[PDB]
Amino acid sequence: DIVLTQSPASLSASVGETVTITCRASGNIHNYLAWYQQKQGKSPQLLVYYTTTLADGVPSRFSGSGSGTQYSLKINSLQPDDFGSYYCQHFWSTSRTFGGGTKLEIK
Amino acid sequence: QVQLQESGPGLVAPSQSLSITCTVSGFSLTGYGVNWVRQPPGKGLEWLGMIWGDGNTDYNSALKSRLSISKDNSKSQVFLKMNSLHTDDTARYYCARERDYRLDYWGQGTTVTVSS
Repeated sequence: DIVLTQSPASLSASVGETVTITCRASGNIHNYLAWYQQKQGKSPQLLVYYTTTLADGVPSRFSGSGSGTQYSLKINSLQPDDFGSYYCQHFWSTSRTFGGGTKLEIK
Repeated sequence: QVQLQESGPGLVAPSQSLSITCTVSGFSLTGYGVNWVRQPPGKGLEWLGMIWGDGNTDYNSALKSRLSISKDNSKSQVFLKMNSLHTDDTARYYCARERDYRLDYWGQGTTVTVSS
């Protein structure tokens, strides 16, 4: 299957800062990429799909971009509710592998 | 209100077989795929496989030999079976609904601990 690498593995940030998280594919996934947020003791929650479309109820402070093997998730002015772990996942062909995750923690 | 709930054996001994059931409510198993995902303690999500609305299955190539995914459309249940457990199979196992390139609804997961 294809693999995804996320960077950084962890990031500390302050409420109000703007951060970018990356997900790199080992092969071309042609934009079939979703992002999830997971909180402690909770199951993952869909944030963005097909690279740029936000799921229902997701605040507009979140935005995704990319193409080919490079994808990004940007978060404007983090709110306390935004800390937790973020995962990318692709839907190219017959696998649905996930990136290793990015942990975001309050500074 | 789509409901996905997983139930598993809790603690199980190495070399035994594992059987997890994902019971779904509010949607039909013929119109959506169900994915199996696990998460080792403190680690990331690892995709195991999926069963399509038509019964076809796809698996993680690394674990294919140890996995079997099936479903009962009638009972609205999806099953995960894993042969010959390793202590490394210890994880929280989740079932998730797939619709148009996203996993929109997830179960809460069931923790499986491989201990002898």
